[PDB]
Amino acid sequence: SPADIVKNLKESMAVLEKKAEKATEEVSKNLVAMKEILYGKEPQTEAVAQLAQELYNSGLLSTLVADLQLIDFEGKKDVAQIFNNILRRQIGTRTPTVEYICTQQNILFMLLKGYESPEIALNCGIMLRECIRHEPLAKIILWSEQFYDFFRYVEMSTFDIASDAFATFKDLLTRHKLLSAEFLEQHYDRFFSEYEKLLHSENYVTKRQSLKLLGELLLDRHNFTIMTKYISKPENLKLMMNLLRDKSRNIQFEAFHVFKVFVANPNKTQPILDILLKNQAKLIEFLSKFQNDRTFNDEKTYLVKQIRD
Amino acid sequence: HSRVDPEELFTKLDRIGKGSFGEVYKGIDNHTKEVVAIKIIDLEEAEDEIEDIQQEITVLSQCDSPYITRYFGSYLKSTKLWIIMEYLGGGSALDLLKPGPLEETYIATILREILKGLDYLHSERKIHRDIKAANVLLSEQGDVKLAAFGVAGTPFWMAPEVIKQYDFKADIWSLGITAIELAKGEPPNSDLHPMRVLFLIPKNSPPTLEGQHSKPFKEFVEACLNKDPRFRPTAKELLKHKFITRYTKKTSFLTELIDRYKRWKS
Ligand SMILES: CCN(CC)CCNC(=O)c1c(C)[nH]c(/C=C2\C(=O)Nc3ccc(Cl)cc32)c1C
Repeated sequence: SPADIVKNLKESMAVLEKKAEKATEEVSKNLVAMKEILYGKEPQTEAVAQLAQELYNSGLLSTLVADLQLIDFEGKKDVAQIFNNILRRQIGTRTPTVEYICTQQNILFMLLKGYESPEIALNCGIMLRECIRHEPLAKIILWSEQFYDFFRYVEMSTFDIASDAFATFKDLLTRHKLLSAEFLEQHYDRFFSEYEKLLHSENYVTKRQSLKLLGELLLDRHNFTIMTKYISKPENLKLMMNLLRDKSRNIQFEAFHVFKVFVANPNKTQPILDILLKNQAKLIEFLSKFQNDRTFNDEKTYLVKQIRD
Repeated sequence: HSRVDPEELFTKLDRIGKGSFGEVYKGIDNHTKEVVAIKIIDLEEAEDEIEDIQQEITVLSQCDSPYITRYFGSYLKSTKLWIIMEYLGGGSALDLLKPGPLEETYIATILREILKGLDYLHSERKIHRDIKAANVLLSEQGDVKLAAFGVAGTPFWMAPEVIKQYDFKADIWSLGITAIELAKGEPPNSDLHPMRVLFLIPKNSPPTLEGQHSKPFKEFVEACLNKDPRFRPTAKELLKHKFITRYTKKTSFLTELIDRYKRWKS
């Protein structure tokens, strides 16, 4: 019975936190036991419901995530599968697990802090990227101060991680569009101040990844107000024009896919127009020789037309 | 920790894998002072939607077996990605063939450990995609571990169903070619052009172990080399085969081949 399995795993975890081993053996065997309940010979419809209800009442979910470092390798992988499975569990038009995590918010903050610990950082991302698929859970993190810790995680110089914390960073700003647009609308000044540092980063991956996301964010129909405020600032145009030049090919290529938004803007401002005319000629020539192959040039013509007019 | 140039903790020394793998060095961790194998891959356009690189990395972080080369972590400064992994100073199985031929006692022992490595990968629903003697390495204690790069080609060890377009049964075929490679020193149709081989594999009959070798050996190769992937045994069934179950020599017995090479090169 699941009720016995939960209690067996709950008591063994309290041992870890020489004479260990026995607990590690019990923990490993009980984590597998839970997995076979959720997956199977096909998982039983009541076995998963007896298990999930015992996970809520015992608070084992918050326990496993907290003491995740103490678990063995295969165990950490099993915890993720057990966690993600009950997280998707639905009862009609409701999702009981999500409603539970809303009551236990530290479970989200514990997963987020997991990026600072390499031993579990990869696992803490697989579970985190599942939670933010649900809007109530993605909202807690988005308006939290721990969300700004992502700007530190994306340049953590640990490649296997870092990117994983960036995939979560994109999924928070793109999945729930009405939720993200509301956040960017209010936290515009602070977010883009932090985001500007990613575009001046000494990291080829980080710079081009942020440059790609920046293109998607502005172009999205929900972040229209954010876009119009971005393509009106003089510096934002100066930065894109600078990235169009030296260094990488893919970077100056993606700089083009954000620079065109400034030009396509039918509601230009005087400070944005004084820049396009003081550097009037050079753009027309640079675009004609802008590189240079198999995609594109139809846009490189309409832009010239705009700067010419 | 966190935001630090890879050279601050890992230093480079020589250059193993004679240009074979994508620029791999021998190095030590300045803190633990223990030896590791560092692979550096350029990123600055070279490539740059080579981003799926995480595939090789994410899978490597999911691989935990004493029969597979362990992944310690990857670091990057801007360009140049450092991939640190386990160090095996016993060389590859191909390097143990350079001194001379191998007796069936050693060959049966090696294939027993390769199957264990394949048993783990297939159970994790992962495919090695490139099984050969070059990718089979040994430590100094004689522990046989498979490679790492490519887990999820190289003609001669290919399966016919792969060339026509890579289910895990293809690794069994590549193992069958390797079985011949361990007994001949080279795969079947080795002196042919690799492109011609790609055209002959799906059309012709599967290769066969010919010569003065035992029948359980010749039956083992026959079992793996089956043009119908459905008839090819698993990595668990072959661990119970006649050729494998006979010789029960431990992995430490493979230290003789390690020593034979370190004297050959003199
Ligand atoms: C005297 C060595 N002899 C002639 C060169 C043959 C052994 N070759 C090596 O120098 C060598 C060494 C010391 N290590 C390796 C390969 C290693 C290695 O050392 N670690 C490691 C991890 C993962 C993978 Cl896929 C491959 C490797 C190779 C090819």
